[PDB]
Amino acid sequence: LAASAPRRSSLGFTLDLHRIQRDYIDLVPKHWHVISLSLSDGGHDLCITRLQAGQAPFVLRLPLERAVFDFHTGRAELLEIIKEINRTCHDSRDMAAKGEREKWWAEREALDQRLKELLMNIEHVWLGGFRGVFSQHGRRPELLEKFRAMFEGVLDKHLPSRKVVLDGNVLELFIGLGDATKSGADFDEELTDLLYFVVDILQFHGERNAYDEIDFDSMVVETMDALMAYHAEANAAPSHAHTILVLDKQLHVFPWESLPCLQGLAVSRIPSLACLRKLLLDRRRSSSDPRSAGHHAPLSGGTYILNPSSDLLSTQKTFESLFSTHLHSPNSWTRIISRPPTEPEFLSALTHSPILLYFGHGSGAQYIRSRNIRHLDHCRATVLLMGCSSAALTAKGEFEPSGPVWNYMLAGAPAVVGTLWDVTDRDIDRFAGGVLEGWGVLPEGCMGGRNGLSLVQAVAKARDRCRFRYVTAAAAVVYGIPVYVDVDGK
Amino acid sequence: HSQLEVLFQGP
Repeated sequence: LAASAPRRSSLGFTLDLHRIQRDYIDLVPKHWHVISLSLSDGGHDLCITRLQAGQAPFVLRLPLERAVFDFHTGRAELLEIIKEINRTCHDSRDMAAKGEREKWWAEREALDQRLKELLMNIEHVWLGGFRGVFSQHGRRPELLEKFRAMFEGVLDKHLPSRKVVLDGNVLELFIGLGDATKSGADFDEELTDLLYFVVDILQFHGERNAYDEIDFDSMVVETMDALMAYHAEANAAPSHAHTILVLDKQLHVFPWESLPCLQGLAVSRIPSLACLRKLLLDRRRSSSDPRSAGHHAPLSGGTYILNPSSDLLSTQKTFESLFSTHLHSPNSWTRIISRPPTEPEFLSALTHSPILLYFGHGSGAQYIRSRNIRHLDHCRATVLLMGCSSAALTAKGEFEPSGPVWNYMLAGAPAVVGTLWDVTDRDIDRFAGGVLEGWGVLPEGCMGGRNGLSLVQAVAKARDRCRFRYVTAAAAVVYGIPVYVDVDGK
Repeated sequence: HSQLEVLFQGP
């Protein structure tokens, strides 16, 4: 029976995992996968669990220091960067008054590069050759069985062996490294990382092999050629994949979606499997197909709240006419502009509108008490909180059960888009316009026919529109499940 | 259900 880890498989744990698979994961659309990230009690290991309907669960425990840049150090650098980013947002008006807009811009460019580098280093050091656990590639058993035969050959040739069989999930890590036939592709370090893993799994399960007696570099070359064979065949004969992250309390502050290996891919977060299951069982079908897996929100009857505190003039200017022309006039949207929404107005929008667009400061919590979002029979609205730190993490970067996002999720909002830290009006508006175009709320070309990406796909693509991919766009995240706009729906 | 607790946070 196939080994997947360098440690004892505990029967109670495996039973629990199989019960979770049966009662939660087997309801999840098969083209979606669920990945949990947490730290070991020690803090030394990143624990990754990958779950998908019709697939065996995969549990990974990655020691961050297996090769200084430990978790404490990475998180500290992230929080310092965020603090400096937030400060550039608050000092915008001030710097402009001092005639120093250029130095201000340069500071933001420098922070953008610093955050990019941190994410590069996380992917390189922490994930290393395991980054493929995040791969959205379609599984192809026939191709995998070929790769298995070639890879088992590599082991026979270079190990002694001169017995333990690997789970397919371990082999999928190799496949998940990416297209090996790409010009300039170099997986040597990654492959080394995974070959150590395989030797360790073997060692633990009774097939011992000394590191110094293995020619890893020869194993790397042959494995890469095997992956080139795999990907050559996969590319020759060519999904709506979505990833859903479940994150431990201290890991929401990390912009996972902006790691090199997740950039541009459709990724959302969910607070718990319980929240996931609730949202799935509440899904609305399209008025009229992998898209049938999502929640379908009618375009008609939304609410927008634009510049509620009146000081976001640039934002009002950017969207007011577009929203009038495309939403309020033909699609029966409720318009609240340059005045605060009342709490009853806000609640009524959550209850009755399929889509709520909030273009104001923060999460809007200044306008609606948390406890009344919990009294709601149902939060019908998919909610876009296009504002500074609208996810409302604590000063220490923690995601709390009392925060707005948890409250919306518990109330049943199909999705909530928000920001992990402070962002400028101009640059988050670029992102927001991108979301609305890609999602199909606005026509293509508005911001410069009609697209129909899921909200999650639209968020991932709209990151491209920001001047700063990291200082701005990486703040943006979506909690919930894929939502599609139903243009003719009611 | 210790490494699985991350899946069952909150209420």
